[PDB]
Amino acid sequence: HWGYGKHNGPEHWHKDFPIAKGERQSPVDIDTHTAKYDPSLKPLSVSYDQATSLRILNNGHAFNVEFDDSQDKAVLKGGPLDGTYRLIQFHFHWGSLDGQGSEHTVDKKKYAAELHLVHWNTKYGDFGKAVQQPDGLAVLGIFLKVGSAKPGLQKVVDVLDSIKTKGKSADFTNFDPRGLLPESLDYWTYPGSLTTPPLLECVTWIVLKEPISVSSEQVLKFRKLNFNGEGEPEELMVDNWRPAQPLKNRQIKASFK
Ligand SMILES: NS(=O)(=O)c1ccc2o/c(=N/O)[nH]c2c1
Ligand SMILES: NS(=O)(=O)c1ccc2o/c(=N\O)[nH]c2c1
Ligand SMILES: [Zn+2]
Repeated sequence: HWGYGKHNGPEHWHKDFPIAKGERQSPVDIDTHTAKYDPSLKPLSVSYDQATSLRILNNGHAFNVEFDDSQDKAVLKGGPLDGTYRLIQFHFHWGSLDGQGSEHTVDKKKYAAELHLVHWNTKYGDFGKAVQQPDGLAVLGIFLKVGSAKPGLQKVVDVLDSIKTKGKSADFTNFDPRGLLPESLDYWTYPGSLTTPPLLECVTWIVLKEPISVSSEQVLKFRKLNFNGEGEPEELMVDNWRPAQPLKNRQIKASFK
């Protein structure tokens, strides 16, 4: 149903998901001069050493690398967060051209892609309950710029041939998501939403200041994926990003000055 085309894209989503016009929608433009440094924000705690990746799935909108979230194996804590959030999956949003693709923007600048490491608050028991709560999710967002290759990403790139079309999945064990992080964990944070339907307003967004660099060949391989299923007309999976939404009554906070 919904997607990213002329006839089903972000400007249409509000007709089935009226919260698309809500008070805390994501993504947003991060105006760096307007964000407020909050010296009481704690450093992020990323504990991924016990992460257990399971599978990679083309869901028709992006690809998801899924993790075992039945125990506290890969968790995000600290920063603006209270409690413990478990990593359930990561995915990306990217463009058809290197000058677009990210969901968040920084002083209106678009990056080539954006990584979302999705975590849910363990006090709610399961991801489906968590998305119903204003503090249910924490998504760690990391920008990708085109330049040198990111070695930690290559294993992802290399399996994409096996999940070209919607509904395909492949075993994807022993992937270490720590290899996708930049050096610095300086971040901006604001309350927001899922950036795809159902657009639920359940996300504490934590967007890293420092982008990672990926090579032109790496992002080109993202762009060879397909939104369609096998045996349907080929539509390249590109430009699967929602544009920046109004900030409304929200202040973006920075962990760094
Ligand atoms: N984007 S949305 O509100 O879920 C949307 C927009 C246009 C649509 O056309 C449809 N017939 O296949 N479904 C649909 C959903
Ligand atoms: N793109 S996003 O805001 O990180 C995100 C994260 C988890 C999600 O689950 C979804 N369907 O149940 N959509 C979705 C978007
Ligand atoms: Zn996302």
